[PDB]
Amino acid sequence: NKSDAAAKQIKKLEEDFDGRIGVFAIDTGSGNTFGYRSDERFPLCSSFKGFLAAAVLERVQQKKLDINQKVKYESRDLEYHSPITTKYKGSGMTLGDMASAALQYSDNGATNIIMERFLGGPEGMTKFMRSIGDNEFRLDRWELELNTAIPGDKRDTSTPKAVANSLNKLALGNVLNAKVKAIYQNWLKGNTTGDARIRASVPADWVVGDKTGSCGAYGTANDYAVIWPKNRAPLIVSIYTTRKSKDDKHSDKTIAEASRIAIQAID
Ligand SMILES: *[B@@]1([O])OC2=C([C][C]1[N]C(=O)[C][C])[C]=[C][C]=C2C([O])=O
Repeated sequence: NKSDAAAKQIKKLEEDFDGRIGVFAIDTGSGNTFGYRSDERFPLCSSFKGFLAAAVLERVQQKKLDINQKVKYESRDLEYHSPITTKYKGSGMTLGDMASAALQYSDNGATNIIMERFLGGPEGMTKFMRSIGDNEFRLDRWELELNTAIPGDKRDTSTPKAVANSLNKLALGNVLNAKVKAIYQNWLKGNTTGDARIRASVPADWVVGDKTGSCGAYGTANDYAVIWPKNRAPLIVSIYTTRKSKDDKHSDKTIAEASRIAIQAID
């Protein structure tokens, strides 16, 4: 009933912006789910940075890494959109700070440094996801080549459902112990790039942790979030979009409205 209405609403949204909208949402209190194109492939863009952060914390918890160890990169040619790492280039940053910058500011320098030094590159990132039982995710390339988002290209893609299920496992499940999971949640809650996406779709007094992606091409953008409503079990929302042409720009408002629709479908 409410599921079918919601589907018609997304379908009309995606025709209105001349693109493709992928949705998966989970109410963890009731078990209700809503899906639209949830098994189709969408570019990850920066959204996998949220998982990269979790992988770091997994290593830290195993004591293979110290959250406080210094990461130096004084000679590096910092990638475009390294807002945080560019400021600390001279002094270095703790591992914890680098990982949270990758997440909360989508810092590309942080991303590539962490993947080259600690995660074993895209293949290692992919292995981490396989290890939690995510079979859809694949990371093939580095920043910034991974943001191309060419129609038909399966590199650097996942599906809305797998993204949602993965976030649930990492943010709410048992891959990270109690202490390290709490850090992960606070990193997600401090994301800075998501104000006009899922955050814009819920009451202001709900607590949200999210991670956005913006490929900068093919109108390709996304957002996934854990949402703690007041006095009630958490929700998980995964929103992915692509557009037909290279020069097409992404639509924050579309993402926010798809969010609104998904949330309605599962409440
Ligand atoms: B990304 O996907 O996320 C992000 C960036 C960097 C990444 N995209 C690019 O580097 C393309 C130029 C920059 C601003 C915002 C975002 C975001 O929404 O995550």
